[PDB]
Amino acid sequence: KLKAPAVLAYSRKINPTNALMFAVNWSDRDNTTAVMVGTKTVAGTQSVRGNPNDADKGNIQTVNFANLPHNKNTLLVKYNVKFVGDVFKAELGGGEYSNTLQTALENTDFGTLAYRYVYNIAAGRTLWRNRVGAESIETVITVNDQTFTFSDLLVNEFDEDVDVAEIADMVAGVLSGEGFVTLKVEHYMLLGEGSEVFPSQEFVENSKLSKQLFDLNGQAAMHDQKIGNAIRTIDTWYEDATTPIAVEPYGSVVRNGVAYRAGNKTDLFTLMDGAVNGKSLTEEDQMFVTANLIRGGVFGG
Amino acid sequence: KLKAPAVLAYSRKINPTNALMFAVNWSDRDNTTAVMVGTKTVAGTQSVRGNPNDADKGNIQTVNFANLPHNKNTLLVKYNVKFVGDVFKAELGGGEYSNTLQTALENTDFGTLAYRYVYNIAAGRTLWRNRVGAESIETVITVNDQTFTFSDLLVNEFDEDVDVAEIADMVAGVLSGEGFVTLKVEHYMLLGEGSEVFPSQEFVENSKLSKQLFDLNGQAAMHDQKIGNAIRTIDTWYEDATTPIAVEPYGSVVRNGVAYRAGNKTDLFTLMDGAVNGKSLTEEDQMFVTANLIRGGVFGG
RNA sequence: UUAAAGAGUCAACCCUUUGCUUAUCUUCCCUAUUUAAAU
Repeated sequence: KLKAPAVLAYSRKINPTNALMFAVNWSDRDNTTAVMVGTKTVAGTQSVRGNPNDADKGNIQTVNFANLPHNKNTLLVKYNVKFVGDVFKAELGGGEYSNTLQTALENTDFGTLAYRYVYNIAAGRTLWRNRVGAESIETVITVNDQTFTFSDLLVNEFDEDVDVAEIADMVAGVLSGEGFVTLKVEHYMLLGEGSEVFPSQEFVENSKLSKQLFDLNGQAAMHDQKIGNAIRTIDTWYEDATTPIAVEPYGSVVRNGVAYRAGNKTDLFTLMDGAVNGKSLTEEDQMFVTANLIRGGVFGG
Repeated sequence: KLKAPAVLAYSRKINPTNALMFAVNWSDRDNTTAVMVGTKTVAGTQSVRGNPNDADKGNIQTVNFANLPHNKNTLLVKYNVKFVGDVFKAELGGGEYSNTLQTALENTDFGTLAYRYVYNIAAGRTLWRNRVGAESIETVITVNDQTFTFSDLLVNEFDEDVDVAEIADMVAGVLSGEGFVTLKVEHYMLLGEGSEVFPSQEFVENSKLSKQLFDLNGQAAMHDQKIGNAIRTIDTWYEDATTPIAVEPYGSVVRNGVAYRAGNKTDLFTLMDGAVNGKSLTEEDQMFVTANLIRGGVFGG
């Protein structure tokens, strides 16, 4: 039956870095200034479901903030992304299962996956809720001593483009067996003077602060996993629910509380076992299996 | 019964900026000068109720003051207000309850909420206790390269006006779903020569200073919560108590110690449960549910 | 209530010897977000 080995895992083939935020002007984007974090204390009422009696009591909280300087009206977010090859190479286990999985795969078209991966960056999906309130977002991508500038709208409903396709074919060739390529990504906004920026939060136990933000040497930054999550939001190949989601086994959104691709014969493990055991798959299923194999994880139990 | 989910929260759709104050002249409002704070020491008596034996002793305090310079006679306070649509969309949970609430809503008119939000800024209600002492108040409101000047009195008893409608119509157009609109607000006052100003305070524990003031780089300013709270004081929609209060689940004023809209079959959570379960609400109830929904917070448990 | 009765006392060298020891891959993966006037 060629069952999967008890220990089986894959590495991460898309490596992002921690994004850095700077405050620049629209016409003076050469000189950059860092953004501090700080800490403030606020007061408010107690509006909790189930306790009408204590609605007249106060509430004191300590939080962290992040905003642009009042003399600057442009936010610049810069980071680096690395795409590496050598896909279908298990790090733990695999002497027959991995080879059969590779033979069943690699007939798929990496062009669509590569185009969507680059489009998620160029259109401006990698940057989170900071998007709102901006009248102009400019994306600058540097690779192989060749710069590209994008002002593309319509973050959803991936459309056709000429500049994105040029990087797409470059990424597609690297994905199906090559060395590595790198992309330097910069995002420019037009939020305004004194506007609020939303860096990444983190899990913290009980302390003196109720909301503390992530920072490096006191400068507001964003986690690399958050940047990576927005890149792989290309799972459009299921029955309904447009505005797609990230590619994960049992493709689920914890924030919404729903779990698509449940136990109804559409699973990563079901398709993986089916691919090696005789019958092949369709194009969309191959697109999901390859995209989920580019992402890492442990596949065994 | 379609009970609320465990996690359910909505973001804030109105974004105020930290208002900054400058000292200018009545007919020379072109050039502006910053206002400092400094530190002073004061002396007085001890007035404590219930302790008459120690009323003959002194009292020394160290505080912060802020007054406009002796060469100016007017204060200009400026900020920005951003309105963002995409209401009736919960970022924390909600696939059926949120959708049912969205379906039950938009049967009423956003025009009243849009008119009131603009009128609160226009009348000068955003200006705090420092209103007194000035015989003339001016407001300059700028949006889409179109400036308007306001000198309207009677902040209470919302009346009809012509220029307010030309902004309220667009605000009603942004509230029921589209992108962002940013407005710039400036206020001119006539306190006089050497009059003391009243910037925002902070919550601080025991230290050498008994009362300090919020300032950015040595310049007195106001918290964004102070700016945003005065705008939403539109709740003229219950049994009594004219001169309304701000919208809040179990709307209470900790300053007065009384809790309006208490457990008397009029609660925001009760209206949310009732609207989705068959029988709808009245126009005023919808105008309160929507007003509380525009404001952020978490509703669940 | 097998009731009634009764001095165990004295004295002491445990000494001597010792090699524990050789080899080693912990790997893969990840959205913490949602607000509020200083008493």
